[PDB]
Amino acid sequence: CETDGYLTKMTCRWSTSTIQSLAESTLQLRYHRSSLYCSDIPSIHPISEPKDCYLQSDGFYECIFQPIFLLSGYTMWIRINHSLGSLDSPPTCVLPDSVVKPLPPSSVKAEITINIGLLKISWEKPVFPENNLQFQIRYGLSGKEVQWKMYEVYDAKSKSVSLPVPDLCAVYAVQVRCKRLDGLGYWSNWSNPAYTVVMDIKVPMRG
Amino acid sequence: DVIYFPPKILTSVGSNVSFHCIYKKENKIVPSKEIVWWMNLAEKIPQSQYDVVSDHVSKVTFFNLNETKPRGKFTYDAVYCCNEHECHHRYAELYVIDVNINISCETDGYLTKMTCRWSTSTIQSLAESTLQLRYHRSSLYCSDIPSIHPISEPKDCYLQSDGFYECIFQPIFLLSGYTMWIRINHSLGSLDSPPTCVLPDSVVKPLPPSSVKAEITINIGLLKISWEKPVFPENNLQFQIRYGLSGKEVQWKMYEVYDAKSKSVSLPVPDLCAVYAVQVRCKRLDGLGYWSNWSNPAYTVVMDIKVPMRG
Amino acid sequence: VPIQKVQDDTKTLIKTIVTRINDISHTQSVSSKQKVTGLDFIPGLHPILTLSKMDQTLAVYQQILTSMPSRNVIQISNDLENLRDLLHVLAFSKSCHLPWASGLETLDSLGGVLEASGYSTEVVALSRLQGSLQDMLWQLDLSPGC
Ligand SMILES: *[C@@H]1O[C@H](CO[C@@H]2O[C@@H](C)[C@@H](O)[C@@H](O)[C@@H]2O)[C@@H](O[C@@H]2O[C@H](CO)[C@@H](O[C@@H]3O[C@H](CO)[C@@H](O)[C@H](O)[C@@H]3O)[C@H](O)[C@H]2NC(C)=O)[C@H](O)[C@H]1NC(C)=O
Ligand SMILES: *[C@@H]1O[C@H](CO)[C@@H](O)[C@H](O)[C@H]1NC(C)=O
Ligand SMILES: *[C@@H]1O[C@H](CO)[C@@H](O)[C@H](O)[C@H]1NC(C)=O
Ligand SMILES: *[C@@H]1O[C@H](CO)[C@@H](O)[C@H](O)[C@H]1NC(C)=O
Ligand SMILES: *[C@@H]1O[C@H](CO)[C@@H](O)[C@H](O)[C@H]1NC(C)=O
Ligand SMILES: *[C@@H]1O[C@H](CO)[C@@H](O)[C@H](O)[C@H]1NC(C)=O
Repeated sequence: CETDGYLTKMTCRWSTSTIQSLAESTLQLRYHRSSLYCSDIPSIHPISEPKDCYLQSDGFYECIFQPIFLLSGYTMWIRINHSLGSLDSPPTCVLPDSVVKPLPPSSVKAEITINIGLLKISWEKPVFPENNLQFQIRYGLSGKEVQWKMYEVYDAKSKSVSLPVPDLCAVYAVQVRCKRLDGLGYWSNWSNPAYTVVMDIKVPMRG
Repeated sequence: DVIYFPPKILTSVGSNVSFHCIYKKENKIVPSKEIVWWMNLAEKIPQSQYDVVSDHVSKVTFFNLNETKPRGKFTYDAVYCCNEHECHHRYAELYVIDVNINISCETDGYLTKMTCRWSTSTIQSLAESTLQLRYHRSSLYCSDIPSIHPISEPKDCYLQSDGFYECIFQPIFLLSGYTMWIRINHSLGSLDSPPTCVLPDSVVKPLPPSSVKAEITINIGLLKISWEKPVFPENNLQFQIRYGLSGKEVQWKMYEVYDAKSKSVSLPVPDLCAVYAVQVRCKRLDGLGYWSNWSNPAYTVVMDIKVPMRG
Repeated sequence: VPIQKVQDDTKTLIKTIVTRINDISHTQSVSSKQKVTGLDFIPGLHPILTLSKMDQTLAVYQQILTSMPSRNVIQISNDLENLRDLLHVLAFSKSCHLPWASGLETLDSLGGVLEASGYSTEVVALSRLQGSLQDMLWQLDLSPGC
């Protein structure tokens, strides 16, 4: 499962209806909730509440939880329920906090530093999540096919970076994405591309 | 502890609204000198509009009120009567909505139907309020002089797939005055749209001309295009003919005749032997009316015009 | 679960709830220290130091928010429940017992006030909750006793 940037709902799917061969069996999803984080010790909860939910055209049963408890542990399993008996799939632990993928960073602006001849890229931290994050930079020469050379940033309060380029006049294009620093999380999506404008960086060296 | 009058107000954009308040505390009335007003519990109303009536009642008047944003479930605005220390929980509601909804329609070429429409989906200040049209047909011409116009009668029309509420009329008079407006009712009161009129005779859009033909003149080199005058209406009018080099995408060009008497014109073309497409559009000479819909495409046949100069 | 994880999770939850409160279209600038005659039962104003009053004010906020059926209040209450559970966990880690506070007897006076006016209740409750949570974040660093 994955939590949206707004941290308002949790969505996920199970992938056994099409890939597996044994059809003709009613299937359902059961979830159990604990106030704290789910225990590291393994156990199956005898008490469960059914969560009936629909199917997607791709064959993946997508269904959502509209209200979400951010820091409460969730235990889910799939119940195949045949004519001659029933069986339960192995359980799992899903924590909403350690799952949310952040929204893409906004207001990406790129320009060429004057009298220095370098490229400076600025960004704005997304509103959610409130934890310290890490960023990733992609840039290249504009064209039908663009070459991507990437840089990694491992700081939280750094809102702008300056990095070198081999040519000056050519128009560049940059895109940024964010990810939680600790490691529990999903990478964001690339922001809207930013374009630079050619400017007189320095005086001509020779006549 | 606080009594407000009037409690609810429903006016239009740009109106001029007044409010009053009475404040009591610990069984005593604070004098009107210390009374201040708060709007939306966010910004304080300036003292310039504050006026004093007596030793117990002070009133406020707003100038050129704006629209009200839809803030969640709540759709109204709050105005408070406050001492400089505290503010009571009782507030007076203030509703305002826009009345500027445009209207326009064309007298069809058949001179038997007159259909037009009024949209409100873009407007967000109104909700759960019935809407109904009004009209009037007594004068021969409009815009003679502004009038109070008290007499009115209802009508009816239905919603389409789009939110633009089209309505269809039945036989009309080509020379008459038609002043129409929309009306507003709400739980607090009622309002109406500003009046306007449309003249059916001056808003006629002619039907597209038929029997359009074009062919390059022989031993002349001049492209002559032939058309037919639209049957309705009968007023003098101007022809715009649009033509270019036939193809998937055509480099069109524009030429416009100001004489209604002329029914064919000649013009040299750059390419002597090529497929050509011409089109015909119509409009009123005086400028009162609508452009017509585009005629059917017309073509020609490539065939030799003059003797080749060089062997 | 290590205690430091709970300690940082409390701050993260408080910041998340504060940011969520700062998104509502009514309480952008309404002040957190405004005085209202009728609305005196809403906790706030004077600061609190002990965990007993902490759970008390959190419970009153939860119950006053429960009466409101708005879409964006349900999620705030859901986060407040987890915040209260984390506070109980921290109190247990502090080797002191905290009883589960019951319904405050002054919240039944809200019946007349809610019917008389709802906008004032919304604005005051949201602003006071935001201020109390800012006080939460500031105070929790000192690690006070039970
Ligand atoms: C709402 O009430 C105003 C009364 O005047 C209002 O209160 C005064 C204390 C001032 O703050 C005014 O600015 C304010 O509008 C109605 O009349 C308006 O009065 C003002 C008087 O100042 C008119 O301004 C005058 O206009 C001339 C010519 O343009 C200017 O050179 C002067 O500056 C002069 O003051 C103003 O034109 C007049 N009308 C409007 C629309 O403001 C106002 O009509 C009314 N609104 C309604 C009924 O919708
Ligand atoms: C499984 O199927 C049996 C059919 O006998 C039914 O009684 C039972 O309720 C089903 N359990 C489900 C759908 O979870
Ligand atoms: C990124 O794109 C994917 C498309 O596969 C989408 O499912 C996901 O929601 C997007 N990320 C965000 C934060 O919207
Ligand atoms: C109405 O909105 C315009 C737009 O900024 C503003 O200039 C004007 O002061 C507003 N009037 C009132 C009474 O708020
Ligand atoms: C709607 O308008 C009609 C008149 O057209 C009026 O009689 C009725 O009371 C209005 N509804 C309201 C004000 O709720
Ligand atoms: C012209 O076009 C409009 C819109 O495409 C259409 O309603 C009308 O019937 C057309 N007039 C003709 C085809 O004469």
